[PDB]
Amino acid sequence: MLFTVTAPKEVYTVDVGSSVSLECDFDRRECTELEGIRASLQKVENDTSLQSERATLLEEQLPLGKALFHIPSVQVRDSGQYRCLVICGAAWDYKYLTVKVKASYMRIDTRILEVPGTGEVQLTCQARGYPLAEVSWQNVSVPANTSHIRTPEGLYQVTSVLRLKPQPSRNFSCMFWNAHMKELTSAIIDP
Amino acid sequence: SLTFYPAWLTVSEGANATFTCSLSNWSEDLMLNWNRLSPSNQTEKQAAFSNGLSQPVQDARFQIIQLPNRHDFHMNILDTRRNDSGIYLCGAISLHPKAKIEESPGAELVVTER
Repeated sequence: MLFTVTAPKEVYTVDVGSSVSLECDFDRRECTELEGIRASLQKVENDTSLQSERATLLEEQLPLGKALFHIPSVQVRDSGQYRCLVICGAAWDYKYLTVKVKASYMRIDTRILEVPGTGEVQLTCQARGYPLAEVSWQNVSVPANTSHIRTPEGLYQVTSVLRLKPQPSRNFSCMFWNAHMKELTSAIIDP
Repeated sequence: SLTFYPAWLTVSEGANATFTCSLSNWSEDLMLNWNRLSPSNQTEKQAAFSNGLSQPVQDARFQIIQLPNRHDFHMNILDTRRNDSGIYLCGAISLHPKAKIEESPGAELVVTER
């Protein structure tokens, strides 16, 4: 039989904590025998394509020529390459699908501290998100020190610390640029 | 384990080109597909071999012939055209409840003018 599978969407970008429904369409006129259809999803890891235990096939879409695989509350460990596989009788086909994940650097914790001795102030912004953000401080010529760690859930915790002599009536704004996702977020610190 | 070779092949248009897909283990439940990669590296099925029969998807110039040792297969493109130039691979799965998609490395075809 002339059985093929197509993937209407090759790359899915998903917010951490939200679901994804990965789709592959298949040829129903060459697989009229809906009884012997076997649709499955595999995640590729260590160059090994093993069946996914996160995804559920929404089998109510099968009669319509659509294999839809639902993954709830997507995490960083769910990102990467998948294969949707459909077997109908003595024929099969598959397609690759990529899941990219995102977590907005939306909660930014701030701190202000006076640095004893120096007369300087120390200002800190810290936020978790995904992929790795860069931080800059708006209209400040003094360089900050920015670093990151990974959280147990796979996010980046990015912390930026600026130390300087505080200027009169001046607020300081730290700006997180999540480049891969084209998102800017920011917090204002009033000393 | 699958190999697909020669890792690159160059022929003039009109030539009947051959890649060999070689399996570490053949059994008659296996279904063998010959795929082509798209510009975004998506797989696209060209032809299949199962139950002793080669079945092209949409172009009958794509033929799969199982060789007498049952493990090696000739993946032939008859009457090559410039538009056949690209990357190809073979893939196999069994009909078994627990089956992994197995793929060979890619191999490149370049079909030149005249």
